[PDB]
Amino acid sequence: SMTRVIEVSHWGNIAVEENVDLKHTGAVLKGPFSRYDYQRQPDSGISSIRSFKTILPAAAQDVYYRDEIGNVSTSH
Amino acid sequence: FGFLRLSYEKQDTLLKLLILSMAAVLSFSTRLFAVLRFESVIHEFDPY
Amino acid sequence: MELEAMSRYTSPVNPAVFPHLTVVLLAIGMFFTAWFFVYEVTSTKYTRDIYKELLISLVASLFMGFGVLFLLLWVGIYV
Amino acid sequence: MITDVQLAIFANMLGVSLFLLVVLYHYVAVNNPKKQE
Amino acid sequence: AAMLGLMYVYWTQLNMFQTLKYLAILGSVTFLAGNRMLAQQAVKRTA
Amino acid sequence: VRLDFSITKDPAAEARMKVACITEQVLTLVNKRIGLYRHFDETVNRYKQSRDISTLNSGKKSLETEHKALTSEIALLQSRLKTEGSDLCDRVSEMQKLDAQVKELVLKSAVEAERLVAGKLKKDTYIENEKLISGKRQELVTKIDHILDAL
Ligand SMILES: *[C@@H]1O[C@H](CO)[C@@H](O[C@@H]2O[C@H](CO)[C@@H](O[C@@H]3O[C@H](CO[C@H]4O[C@H](CO[C@H]5O[C@H](CO)[C@@H](O)[C@H](O)[C@@H]5O)[C@@H](O)[C@H](O[C@H]5O[C@H](CO)[C@@H](O)[C@H](O)[C@@H]5O)[C@@H]4O)[C@@H](O)[C@H](O[C@H]4O[C@H](CO)[C@@H](O)[C@H](O)[C@@H]4O[C@H]4O[C@H](CO)[C@@H](O)[C@H](O)[C@@H]4O)[C@@H]3O)[C@H](O)[C@H]2NC(C)=O)[C@H](O)[C@H]1NC(C)=O
Repeated sequence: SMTRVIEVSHWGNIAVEENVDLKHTGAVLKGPFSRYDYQRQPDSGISSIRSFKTILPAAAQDVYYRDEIGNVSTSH
Repeated sequence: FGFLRLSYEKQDTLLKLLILSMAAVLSFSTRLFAVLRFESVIHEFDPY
Repeated sequence: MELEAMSRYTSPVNPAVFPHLTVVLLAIGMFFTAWFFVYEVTSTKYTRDIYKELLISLVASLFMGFGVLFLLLWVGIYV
Repeated sequence: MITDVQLAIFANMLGVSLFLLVVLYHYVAVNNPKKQE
Repeated sequence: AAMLGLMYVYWTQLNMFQTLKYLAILGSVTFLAGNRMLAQQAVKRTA
Repeated sequence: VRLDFSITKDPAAEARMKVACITEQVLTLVNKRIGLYRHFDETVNRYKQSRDISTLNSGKKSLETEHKALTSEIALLQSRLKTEGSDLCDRVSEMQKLDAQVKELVLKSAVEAERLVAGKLKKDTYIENEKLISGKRQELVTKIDHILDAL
């Protein structure tokens, strides 16, 4: 599910916030998840998804990335 | 001589208001260092 | 009545203006507000006039109230 | 938003000024004749 | 007298929030009457 | 601020507040009296430049007409101050006594200017005579200022 909220203000600004719920629908993982193996070997968890890129509007300003429990600093 | 012509009662009250007003501003402002440097989050274990 | 046929709109007050307006309006409001309080505390039953108090209060409220709006926009909390 | 460097300078300036003003208040208070009346 | 009476009504039916809402109005009127009455009594005593 | 829910009044506070209200009123009036001297001094300067006696005469009559009203008002308020038992009532009369000395000194300056324009008084002598009148006038003002603070 995704909820897209668009607010237009007469003071020269429109603010858009999108709430995204994401689920990985690939084959279910079986057995324990080894952090040590995952870091050490490139092949480990090859199906797993690490990151994705979003193409935003050219004029987008003050972009913020956060979660329910606080900010997330990993986005570039 | 502008300050002198004012009554002393005016001078004492004016200084009293200015000193107290500033002190309130400093008390609130000084506590914002964490919120600016880091995200606006609850701190410590007990507050949660 | 389509976007290309019609014109475009922007706020009359440009963004760069906002910092200057907020500072000027608030300072004027503050000066009158201080004057109102000092006059009230110093004044006594026989030394106070309603007409003077109303004029100072009304002027102070007008200047500061507009200044606050510019402050909110400058901060970015658009109404 | 203001950076932490700006906030620190601001805090120091206000505090120094405020303390000096309290010293000035002491000056007028003693200097006051009606206080001794 | 009414304010004291209100205590019993709270005992049977009202809750804390309702009792305060009525009490504030009743107290205000009682206070105004008391202040005017006391000033008159003070003048009589000092005469 | 207007509302007071008081029961028992304090006459001493009420009278003390009343005297202060009168005291500032007296202060304003005396300041106006000093201002009247300032206008009269300006009138003397105008008289010297123009050499027209009529201009000074109108200024003088205005001074003794407005000033006399101020003095009478000051005495009338002083009567109330004396009625309250304020110790200042003698002081305000004392200021008026000094004020009369200033008033005559101002008159002495006016006549000296008239003689200087007429040539009865030499400029070289006039400078010293004006200096003495102004210096004593300033000293009287200095006395008035201290007692005014005493109010
Ligand atoms: C709350 O959360 C929010 C959201 O997370 C926080 O804000 C976010 O903070 C992060 C912190 O890192 C910011 O990250 C910044 O991202 C940009 C974009 O990075 C991508 O593009 C780069 C562009 O590179 C181009 O050119 C090179 C060749 O030169 C090509 O290879 C590229 O393909 C591009 O064409 C690119 O370099 C980046 O690659 C890096 O990362 C990827 C993986 O993501 C690796 O594979 C790469 O090898 C490489 O490591 C990436 O693709 C970066 O440009 C920013 O880098 C600057 O800032 C870094 C510190 O943040 C610093 O380490 C870098 O050296 C660089 O430094 C900049 O500033 C320096 C002065 O201080 C200059 O000296 C220097 O030249 C440069 O200007 C950076 O990583 C997010 O932007 C930011 N997000 C938002 C929305 O604001 C927020 O802080 C949190 N609040 C908290 C915690 O309180």
